[PDB]
Amino acid sequence: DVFLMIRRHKTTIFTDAKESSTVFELKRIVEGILKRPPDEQRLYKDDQLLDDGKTLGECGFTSQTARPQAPATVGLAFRAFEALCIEPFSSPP
Amino acid sequence: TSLKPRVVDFDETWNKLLTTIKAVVMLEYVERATWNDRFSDIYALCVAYPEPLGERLYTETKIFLENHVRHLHKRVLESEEQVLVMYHRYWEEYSKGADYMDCLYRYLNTQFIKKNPLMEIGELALDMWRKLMVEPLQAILIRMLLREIKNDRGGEDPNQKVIHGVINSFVHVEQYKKKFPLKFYQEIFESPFLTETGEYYKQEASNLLQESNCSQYMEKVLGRLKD
Amino acid sequence: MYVKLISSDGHEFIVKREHALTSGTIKAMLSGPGQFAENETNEVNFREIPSHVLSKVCMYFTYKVRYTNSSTEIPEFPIAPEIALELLMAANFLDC
Amino acid sequence: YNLIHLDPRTREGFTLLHLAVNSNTPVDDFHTNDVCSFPNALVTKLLLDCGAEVNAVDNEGNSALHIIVQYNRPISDFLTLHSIIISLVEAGAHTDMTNKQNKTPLDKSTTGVSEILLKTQMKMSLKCLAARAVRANDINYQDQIPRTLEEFVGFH
Amino acid sequence: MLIKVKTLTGKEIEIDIEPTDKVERIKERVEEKEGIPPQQQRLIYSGKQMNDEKTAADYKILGGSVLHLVLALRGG
Repeated sequence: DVFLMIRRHKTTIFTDAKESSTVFELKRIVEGILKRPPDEQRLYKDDQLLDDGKTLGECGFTSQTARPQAPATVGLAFRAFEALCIEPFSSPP
Repeated sequence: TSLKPRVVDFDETWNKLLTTIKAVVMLEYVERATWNDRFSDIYALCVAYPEPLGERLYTETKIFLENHVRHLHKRVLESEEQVLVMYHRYWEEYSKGADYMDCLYRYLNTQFIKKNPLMEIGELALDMWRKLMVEPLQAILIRMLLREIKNDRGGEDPNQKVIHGVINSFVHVEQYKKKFPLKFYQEIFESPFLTETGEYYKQEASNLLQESNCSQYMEKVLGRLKD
Repeated sequence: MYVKLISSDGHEFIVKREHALTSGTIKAMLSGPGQFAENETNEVNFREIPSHVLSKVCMYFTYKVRYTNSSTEIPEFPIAPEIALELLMAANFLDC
Repeated sequence: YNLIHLDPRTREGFTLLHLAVNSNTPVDDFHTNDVCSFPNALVTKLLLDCGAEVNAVDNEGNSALHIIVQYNRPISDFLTLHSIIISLVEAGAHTDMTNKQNKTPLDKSTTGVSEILLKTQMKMSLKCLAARAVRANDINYQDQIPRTLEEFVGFH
Repeated sequence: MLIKVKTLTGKEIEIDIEPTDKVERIKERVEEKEGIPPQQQRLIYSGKQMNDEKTAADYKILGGSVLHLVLALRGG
């Protein structure tokens, strides 16, 4: 039901899920593509932090804003806790 | 840079593209970064400012393919007795290479070939394979294919992979002609093989008429049919 | 599986293979020589195109996957006016 | 095929395809209109089997798709309206092209059946929406995009 | 309420659904006597196509009529 892009630093992973889906499923998804243990990354609502017990659709990630044409920019930060470092896109004309 | 048209000289980029594609058509190893950058190279050349050299690149690719297939034809001619193994081995290097080249020239077909009377690279690479490798070197191929399958019929078990590839390397040539794609294989191999099989079983049945009576004739014919 | 894309200035992008094969030149890029024995990254280098247009084309991929062959209202895809010129050239490069 | 490759166009810019898809084309009354009815899908299909340029434009800027949707009888002869359209989009009929008068074929429908048939035959593409956005906002594309992209912009 | 909806060759469709029924299940029986699966035929009610439930009373509650359905694929 939700369509959001996982933006961490250099990489940006586009993903679809459901409101009933939980944060733990997103962590499992990002583990198999980025190879980081779940305690090493923390998901961000803009700059607000989240947890794992809450579902994906619980923390303001609704279908009317996480549409595929305008996906939500959820931020991640990998440990080595490192801060949320996301560089901006290249300058449009 | 970018997708904006620019003025670029065709010579050295075409030579480097030749270096890539010669390894491409020989089933060699190329770099993925090299392979991916060749997409951008073909795109930039096809809309190179101010004159699209897609016609020029098309002609140069035709020249390269003709030269390569003619050199391979000359090489196969040297293996006069074992050209079936040579043709089968070099076809495998070429057919997958032909499809890889077809995918490589995807922008050329979508923008230039179909939007301007012209033949796409994948069809043309097969077309260069028939008019310069198959049709000229045809009589020896068909006669020794008939000889090999006759040997298989009698007592031998030759290389099934080689014959199967070469025979399918006829239908695989005309896969791009929607109207009667089987037409080339319908006559080049089919009719002489039809006649040879008919004559061989005619003489076989003539032999078995007196070899055994009408009782064992049924079992022998069933066995020959099953084989 | 998931595919990977190199932008002009860093800016890695990871898309599902079925979501990315809709575009033309990506399909041939995945159809290059080599069997890709790893089958988890198979990255492609888009040196020419910028990063924002890559994000926009990934958004288009997601929209096309979601709204394919549907009888719904087909909502308008938002196009930034500045990126529209670059996105048109990208769609010229990225077939369909 | 020879006649098509001798690029026949009328005074309205109509090709043989344009008149084939046109209902307004007169048919001779003397022992002819009893058989030949226009628009006829099969001959148009035969035009597609003969490689007729489906993306041609007339003096009005309309293509064959722009004219076939203007048929005012989708009830009396639905098939002659439907089988042509699927035959129309069979070799590169661009459903999102826009005429000189700046009208989408879906806009020039005046028939729910015709527009829903076009939508079922319509398929989305990023180039279509990008060109429509560029043209709707009037960004200078001349001497900055490939010439085929300029032709596509002119199509939109 | 019998149905006499035409098809690509002017065939017959037996919806056998009253005007109070929904076209989501009315078109299921119409294509059952035709051959198409229910969620595949884009039935056109002589100017409009069904969507969601699409109660048959909305389409003027016509009795039988000539519903020229669209046989487009991949609609499921």
